[PDB]
Amino acid sequence: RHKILHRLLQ
Amino acid sequence: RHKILHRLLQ
Amino acid sequence: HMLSDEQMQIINSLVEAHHKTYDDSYSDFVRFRPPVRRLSMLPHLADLVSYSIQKVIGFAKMIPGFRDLTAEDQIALLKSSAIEIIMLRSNQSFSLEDMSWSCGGPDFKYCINDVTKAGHTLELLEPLVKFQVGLKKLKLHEEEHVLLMAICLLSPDRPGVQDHVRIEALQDRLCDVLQAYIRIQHPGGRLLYAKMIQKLADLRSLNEEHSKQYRSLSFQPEHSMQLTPLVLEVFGSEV
Amino acid sequence: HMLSDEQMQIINSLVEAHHKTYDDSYSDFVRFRPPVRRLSMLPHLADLVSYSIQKVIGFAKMIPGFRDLTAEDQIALLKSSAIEIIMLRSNQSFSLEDMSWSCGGPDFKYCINDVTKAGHTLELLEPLVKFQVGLKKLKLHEEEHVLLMAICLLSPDRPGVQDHVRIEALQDRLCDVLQAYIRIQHPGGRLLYAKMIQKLADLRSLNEEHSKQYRSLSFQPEHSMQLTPLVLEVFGSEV
Ligand SMILES: C=C1/C(=C\C=C2/CCC[C@]3(C)[C@@H]([C@H](C)/C=C/[C@@H](O)C4(/C=C\C(=O)OCC)CC4)CC[C@@H]23)C[C@@H](O)C[C@@H]1O
Ligand SMILES: C=C1/C(=C\C=C2/CCC[C@]3(C)[C@@H]([C@H](C)/C=C/[C@@H](O)C4(/C=C\C(=O)OCC)CC4)CC[C@@H]23)C[C@@H](O)C[C@@H]1O
Repeated sequence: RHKILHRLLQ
Repeated sequence: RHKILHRLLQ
Repeated sequence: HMLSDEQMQIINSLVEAHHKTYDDSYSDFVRFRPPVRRLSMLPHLADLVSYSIQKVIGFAKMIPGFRDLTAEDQIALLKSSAIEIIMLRSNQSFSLEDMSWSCGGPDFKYCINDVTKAGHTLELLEPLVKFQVGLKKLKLHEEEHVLLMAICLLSPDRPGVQDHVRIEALQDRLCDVLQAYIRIQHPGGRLLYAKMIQKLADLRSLNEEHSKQYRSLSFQPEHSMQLTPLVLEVFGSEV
Repeated sequence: HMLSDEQMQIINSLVEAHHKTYDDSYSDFVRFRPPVRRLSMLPHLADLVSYSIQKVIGFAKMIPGFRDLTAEDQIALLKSSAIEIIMLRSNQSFSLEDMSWSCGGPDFKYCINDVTKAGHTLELLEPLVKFQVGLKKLKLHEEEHVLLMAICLLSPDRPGVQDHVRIEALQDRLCDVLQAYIRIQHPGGRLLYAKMIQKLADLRSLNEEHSKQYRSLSFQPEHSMQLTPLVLEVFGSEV
C-alpha cells in the first residue's frame, strides 16, 4: 500500500 | 474490485 | 439478398448509440488537462482515453444483447477490448493529409511525436499509424464502422470471459449483419468483409504491444500517478 | 533572550523549504483541469489539492529530523495532517477583502460558492473561512507561518504513528524555536504563541469534518473517479 507516497518520499 | 466499472454500467 | 427487420433494427440501434457517444466537434477536450509540448503529454492523453472509456461503456450498454450478459462478462469484455475499441473510433479523427489525429487547432492535433511525449516507443506507434492508414483507405460507411466496433467488443477470445457461448452467438449474429450489409448497400465491396476481419487480428497485436508498454509504466508510481482512476481500473490486472 | 545557532539554522531550512515548494504567482494552476462554474468544480479542486500534496511532501522532506524517521511514520504523519497543512498554506492566498482565495483572475478566485460545487456543505465551509480570517488577523511572519506548519505536521497525536516519542521530541524542539522567536523578533506578540497553538486544535475539527464529507464521496464511484491517484492514496483508509 501507499506506492506513490513511498516513491514521492524519494 | 472494479468499483467504477460496476457503477458506470448503471 | 436484402436484410430483415430485426437485422436493420440492430443497425438503427448501433448508429444511434455511436452518435450519442461521439462528438465530431470534440468540444469536451477543453475540460482535459492541457497538452504540453519527461512525459509532458501524459496528463492530456490520460484524460483523453479516460473520457473515451466512458463513451465506449455508453456505446456498449446500447448494443443489443450486451446488457443481458452478466456484470462480470461485461467487465471482462470491456477491459480486454477497451484500447482496441478506442483505436477504432480514433480513426474518425485521423487524417491521411498530416498523418495525425486532428481534433482542434494546433493543441488537439496529436502527431506521432506527441504520443512519444507520453512514454510510447515506435514499436507501437509504427504499426498503429499503419493501422489507421489501412482502415482509412477502406472508406467504411457509418454502418460498417459501428458494426466493426460491436464485433470487436463482443469477441469470445478475451481473457476473463465465462459464458463465451452466448458471446460467440452475439458476435456471429453481428457478423452476419455486416456480411450482408456489404453485399447490398456497398458497391465494390466484394472483398471488404475479409479486410475488416483482418483488421481485428491487427488490433490484437496493437493491444499486446500497448499492454507491454503500459505495464512498464504502471510499476513506476511517479508516472502512474498522472493517470486517472478509470484508466487504472480498466487497464489494470485486478479481477 | 536571543536564539542559538542551531535554532536559527532550523529557521533558515524551513523558510528556504517553503520558498522552494510554494509559488506566489500560481503559474502551475493552468496545468490543472479547468474550473467550471453536478460537482463542476470537483476536477479542478482535486488537481489543486493533489498538486498541493506533492508540495507538502517536498516541504516535509526538508524539515530537519523528519527524514531520519521511519518510512511508515512519515506516511502516518503526512496522511493524517495533509488537509491541515494545506489549509495552513492556503491562507497565503486568502484575502479578507473578498473573503476568498485569490490565485489569478476570475477563474482562480475560489469563492465560498465555488467549493460548494465540489460536494462540500456549509458545515465545513463556515468554520473554514472563520479559520482563515482568524489566522489572517494574526499577521504571522514568514518564519512563524512556516513554523506553524512544521509543528502541525510533527504532531504525535496522529492515528497510525509508531515511534511517537521521537515525534514529540521533534515537535517540542520546533515549539521552542517558535516560542522564542516571538519573544525576540515579534513586537506585540506576548500572547501570540497561545493563539497559534489554539489554531492547531481548530484544524483538528476542520480535519474531522473534512474526513466525514470526503468519506461520503469516496463510496460513490461516479464522483471518486474524478479524483487523482494521489488524493485517493493520502485521503484513503488503506494502511
Ligand atoms: C480516443 C480518441 C481520439 C484519439 C486517440 C488517439 C490519438 C493519440 C494517441 C492515442 C491516445 C493512443 C495512445 C497511444 C494510448 C494511450 C493509453 O495507453 C493512455 C496513454 C499512455 C500510456 O498508456 O502510456 C503507457 C506507456 C493511458 C491513456 C490511443 C488512441 C490514440 C480522438 C477522437 O477520435 C476521439 C477518440 O475517442
Ligand atoms: C491549496 C492551496 C490553495 C487553496 C486551497 C483552498 C481553497 C479552495 C477550497 C480548498 C481547496 C479546500 C477544500 C474544501 C478541500 C478539498 C479536498 O478535500 C479535495 C476536494 C473535495 C473533496 O474532498 O470533496 C469531498 C466531499 C479532494 C481535493 C482545501 C484547501 C482550500 C491555493 C494556494 O494557496 C495554494 C495552496 O496549496
